[PDB]
Amino acid sequence: ATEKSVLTLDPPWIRIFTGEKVTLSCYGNNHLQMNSTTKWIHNGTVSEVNSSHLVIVSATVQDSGKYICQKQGLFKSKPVYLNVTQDWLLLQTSADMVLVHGSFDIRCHGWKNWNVRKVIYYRNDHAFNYSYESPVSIREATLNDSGTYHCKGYLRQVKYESDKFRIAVVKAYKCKYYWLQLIFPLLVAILFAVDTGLLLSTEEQFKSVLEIQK
Amino acid sequence: GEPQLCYILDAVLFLYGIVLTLLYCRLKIQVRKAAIASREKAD
Amino acid sequence: PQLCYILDAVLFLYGIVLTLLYCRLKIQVRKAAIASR
Amino acid sequence: QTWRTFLKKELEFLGATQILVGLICLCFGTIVCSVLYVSDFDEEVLLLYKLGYPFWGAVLFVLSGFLSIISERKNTLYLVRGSLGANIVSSIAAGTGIAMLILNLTNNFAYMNNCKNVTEDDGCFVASFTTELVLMMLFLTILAFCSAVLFTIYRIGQEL
Ligand SMILES: *[C@@H]1O[C@H](CO)[C@@H](O[C@@H]2O[C@H](CO)[C@@H](O[C@@H]3O[C@H](CO)[C@@H](O)[C@H](O)[C@@H]3O)[C@H](O)[C@H]2NC(C)=O)[C@H](O)[C@H]1NC(C)=O
Ligand SMILES: *[C@@H]1O[C@H](CO)[C@@H](O[C@@H]2O[C@H](CO)[C@@H](O[C@@H]3O[C@H](CO)[C@@H](O)[C@H](O)[C@@H]3O)[C@H](O)[C@H]2NC(C)=O)[C@H](O)[C@H]1NC(C)=O
Ligand SMILES: *[C@@H]1O[C@H](CO)[C@@H](O)[C@H](O)[C@H]1NC(C)=O
Ligand SMILES: *[C@@H]1O[C@H](CO)[C@@H](O)[C@H](O)[C@H]1NC(C)=O
Ligand SMILES: *[C@@H]1O[C@H](CO)[C@@H](O)[C@H](O)[C@H]1NC(C)=O
Repeated sequence: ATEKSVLTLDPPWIRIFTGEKVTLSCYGNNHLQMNSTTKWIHNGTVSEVNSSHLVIVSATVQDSGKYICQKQGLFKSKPVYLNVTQDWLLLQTSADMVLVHGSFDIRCHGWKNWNVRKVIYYRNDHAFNYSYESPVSIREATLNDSGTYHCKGYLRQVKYESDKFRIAVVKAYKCKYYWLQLIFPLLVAILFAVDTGLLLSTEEQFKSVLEIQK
Repeated sequence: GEPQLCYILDAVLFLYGIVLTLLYCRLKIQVRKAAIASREKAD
Repeated sequence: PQLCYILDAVLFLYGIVLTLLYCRLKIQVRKAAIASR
Repeated sequence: QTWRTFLKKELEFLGATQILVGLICLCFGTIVCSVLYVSDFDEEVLLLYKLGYPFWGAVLFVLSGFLSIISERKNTLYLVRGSLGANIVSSIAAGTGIAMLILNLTNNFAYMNNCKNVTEDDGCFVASFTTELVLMMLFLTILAFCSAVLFTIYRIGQEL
């Protein structure tokens, strides 16, 4: 039976700087039989790449978008949203949406991999951890971890503040087509309105024929 | 846990609505046939 | 969740009302047909 | 005279049922094509919404039901054969739709088996929505096939 595919990033940071090298690996148990090519979709466009690992030596602004990988005989993998900016300081995150009791890694990175020291991480404009150089990966994330995050650090000896990024830590209610869950209620409501109109017409005709067939 | 209950609820609601719509269509057809037959026979 | 629950409740009330009305109308039309025969 | 006497109202009732089923199928097809026809989702999960089956089947059902309803009023004493042929071809259409429906159902069952956390992403959720649509369309197609076979056997009996 066909299996699901998964896409991994090297480095796993979904936010990278311009010109950085990122490798996208799509191994979703493709070894069911023989080796096979891969299908890559970027903004609904089938790129001419059919390799397991896609390498972007010089990431650009246009490289950002929606990335979906699919192996032959397997379903499409989960989409990955790549975000590339050109700021002095960036707050790289492993993922944008984290489930309950999940784990996600956050790291503050400087331009051209410059030395960054005395980094303070603020959540909802409130500092929660002061890290010298180590990442601030959080384990067992709860609903209280949802909010906006941004890291403020020192590039060489100059103070800089990274752009604010919103990370939503919620339950399994990922949502998107929950209004399509109202499609069945809307359809049955429309059907009941049609039935009510039919009943009105039926009772009017019944009264008319009662005055007729009396 | 939570979504399957509303899934089954919507499924049974649609089934009951379809059954009721078929019943009402049958009733409308029967009453129209009776009315037209009575009108043709009396007039 | 709660939205589809309250929608189900109001739609069940509507369906019960419609079923009662249909039963009354069917009884009336059956009595009329029996009297016609 | 069993069905020979029972058909007088059953023909109209099953024609109305066919019209209703066609209308619901057309509504489902339009909604899915307008909303759930993005390139991000895979093609195997949307097996029904790939060959134009919903629109074609809805059109055939609507045409057959309309012809049956018009013929039930004894219009020109000619539409009986046309309605019989339309429902005869609608029987094969409903059989093909049932085959497509069961294929989509088993594909969605495989996809849900691949899913582990029960709608942990957009793909599993849209697969669940697609299989709900598959079950609903299977029920509607069973009803429509019963209507078509009853109408066809009744018209065959009449034309003999
Ligand atoms: C497919 O969609 C993606 C978005 O997921 C597009 O990337 C977005 O557009 C450009 C990259 O070409 C980035 O620059 C920004 O463009 C906007 C206009 O959309 C402009 O107002 C800004 O000033 C800036 O120049 C944009 O940041 C990027 N989006 C993200 C979130 O990074 C991509 O271009 C699309 N594909 C094609 C072929 O256009
Ligand atoms: C991808 O990266 C871009 C950065 O290039 C993100 O855009 C940033 O979004 C935040 C919102 O959380 C913006 O902050 C807000 O900016 C407005 C501007 O008027 C300000 O009034 C607010 O008080 C707040 O500071 C930030 O400016 C914006 N950055 C840029 C360069 O436009 C984007 O959110 C990331 N994600 C996606 C999915 O695009
Ligand atoms: C992609 O396909 C082309 C043509 O089939 C082939 O020449 C190329 O080697 C493939 N790419 C990889 C990475 O194998
Ligand atoms: C801050 O980050 C460190 C990582 O060095 C981690 O051990 C700690 O639990 C985090 N939180 C606090 C309140 O220190
Ligand atoms: C989450 O945050 C809110 C407001 O910041 C607070 O009232 C609540 O107690 C927090 N949750 C827990 C479990 O402490």
